[PDB]
Amino acid sequence: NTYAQLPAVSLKNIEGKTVQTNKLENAGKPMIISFFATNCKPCLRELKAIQEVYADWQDETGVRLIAVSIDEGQNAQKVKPLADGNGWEYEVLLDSNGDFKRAMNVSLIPAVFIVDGNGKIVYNHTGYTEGGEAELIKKVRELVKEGHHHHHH
Repeated sequence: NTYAQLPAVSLKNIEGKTVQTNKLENAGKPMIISFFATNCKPCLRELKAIQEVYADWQDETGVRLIAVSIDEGQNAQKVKPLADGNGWEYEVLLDSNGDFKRAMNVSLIPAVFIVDGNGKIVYNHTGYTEGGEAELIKKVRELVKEGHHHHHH
């Protein structure tokens, strides 16, 4: 099991398939969910920074990024073209209900939810706004240290 400890909400992925967040699993690797609007660039401070060093992070913890649209499906139709145009190397989710943002509470974007390798929510940082990136990598390191080699101590 490696979900994201998400509420029972039905969302739409890039494939146009109805995926429930409660059952949302990557592949046994930790996940970072970035909550962002349907038209933002500098607001995606974490997403941009992580994107640049994304391979390094995958190299280590193998963490992936989940780009989720805090909008409705009709408006979120612009999220995926953003992903393609900008050059995002991760999964993108479109909220087709608009309740997912409410369920996780998006006080201020960007909102960061980090999921541990055990598929549980380990870190939350909503609306850090600049400088928060430091905390992103820091928690990543926490996961690395917890991942002991061939042992748990």
